[PDB]
Amino acid sequence: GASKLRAVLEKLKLSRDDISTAAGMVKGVVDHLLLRLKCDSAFRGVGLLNTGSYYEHVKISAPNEFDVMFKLEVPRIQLEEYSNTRAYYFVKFKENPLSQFLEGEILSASKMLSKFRKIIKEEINDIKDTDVIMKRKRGGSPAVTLLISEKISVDITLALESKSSWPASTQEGLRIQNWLSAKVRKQLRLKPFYLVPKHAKEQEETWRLSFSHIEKEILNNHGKSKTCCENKEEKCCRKDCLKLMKYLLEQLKERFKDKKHLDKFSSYHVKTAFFHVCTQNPQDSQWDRKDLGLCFDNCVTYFLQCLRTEKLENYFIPEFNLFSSNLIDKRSKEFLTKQIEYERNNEFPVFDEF
Ligand SMILES: CCCc1cc(=O)n2nc(NCc3ccc(-c4ccccc4)cc3F)nc2[nH]1
Ligand SMILES: [Zn+2]
Repeated sequence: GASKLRAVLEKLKLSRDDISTAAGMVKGVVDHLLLRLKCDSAFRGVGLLNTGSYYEHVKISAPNEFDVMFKLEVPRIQLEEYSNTRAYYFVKFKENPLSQFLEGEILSASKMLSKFRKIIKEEINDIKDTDVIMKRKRGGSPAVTLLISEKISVDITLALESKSSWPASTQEGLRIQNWLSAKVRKQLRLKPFYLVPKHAKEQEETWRLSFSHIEKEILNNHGKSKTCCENKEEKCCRKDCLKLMKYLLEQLKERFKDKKHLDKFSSYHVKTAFFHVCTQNPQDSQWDRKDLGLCFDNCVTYFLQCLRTEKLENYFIPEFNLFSSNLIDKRSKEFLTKQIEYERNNEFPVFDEF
């Protein structure tokens, strides 16, 4: 069965790596906004999350849709946790450039994003070489969506950056000690964390934590051995299993994009289940590349068990249950259980389907 999966992976790589003018088109527009954004005192410190890497794709079944995050450092920062949600917070301070955005003691995501959209909206008309249209309609993150030419789309997200220790709700998260080491966990938790505009139970001016940089760093240094995937004897399939599970959710969502059943699920859920499995199976010997079909099945099985038991702890905030009844209702989880269980029983037709 691992042969059919490797074909799916090979076709995904082929569309990732093919020659495309799109990256320069996005980079051309993106570097314009960064220059213009910096002219404003409130956004003087804005910059790309991972500098050099604009080419981030949430959807791997659509290489035309891009996703860049603009970070903005906020020092002297102080957080208040909203409604015991463990993940949504108010931003308070201790002269700061974001003072035009306050409402009392609380930084207003509403006002900050409005100026953020305003600056971008003007700068993209000053680009008359290409027709760049700004998609509107409210939603905190992604703050804005641009359509460059036709069929090129960029989601721009603004994230606060804090160079302080992580919020107390992350104390028992990132449980990577027996997999990546306590030494690595110290190093990662020394890194900054980020805050993006988000509302629980989608209105309060709340921000949700984001550790995209931590996930990216782990994926590129991912074995218990330091030489994992550096030689022939130490080739693992951790990345392949994550790609296949992200692709499986996307394709099923496309299959039922006219329904509403999978609208509540996102890459967050499959990414979270995968990292839990890596914590369960910390040995490189449990992710051998020849065992790709068995390892992918184990990842699928864990996700189904999460669906049935309605328990998917956030990897960084263990008290946050992404599959709680309030967040996703039993009907949606039972539906996704039926589709995934069907797919596995028939060697996953959905990968071929779209
Ligand atoms: C490495 C594992 C995947 C991962 C990457 C990453 O970058 N992050 N960043 C946070 N931040 C905390 C957090 C984020 C989203 C939600 C959420 C999501 C949907 C609905 C409601 C709530 C809840 C939360 F507690 N979690 C993660 N997981
Ligand atoms: Zn590896």
